[PDB]
Amino acid sequence: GSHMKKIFVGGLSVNTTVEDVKHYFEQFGKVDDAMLMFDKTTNRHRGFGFVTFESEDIVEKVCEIHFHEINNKMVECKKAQPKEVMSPTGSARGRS
RNA sequence: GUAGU
Repeated sequence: GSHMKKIFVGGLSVNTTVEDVKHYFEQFGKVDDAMLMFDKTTNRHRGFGFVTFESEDIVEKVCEIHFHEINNKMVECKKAQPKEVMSPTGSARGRS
């Protein structure tokens, strides 16, 4: 459909872990899992990742806040787009 | 080191 039962999280500090994110988002409702975009060329993440949920009612609750705060830095939370947007027509953070 | 593994 139009969205996954998962959020995008962008602007993450280099100090912030996948477990920091997974334990943080649990304040709104139950978290299924989390992942950050790791690069083996440096062993750091690409400054963004994803968080999967128990319910899309939490995905909405979290996305309505839009700007969150982790390790004394701010992060942007958005609905995870359905991977078709990884095409060169949408990979520049685009929408249909 | 803000649009995927």
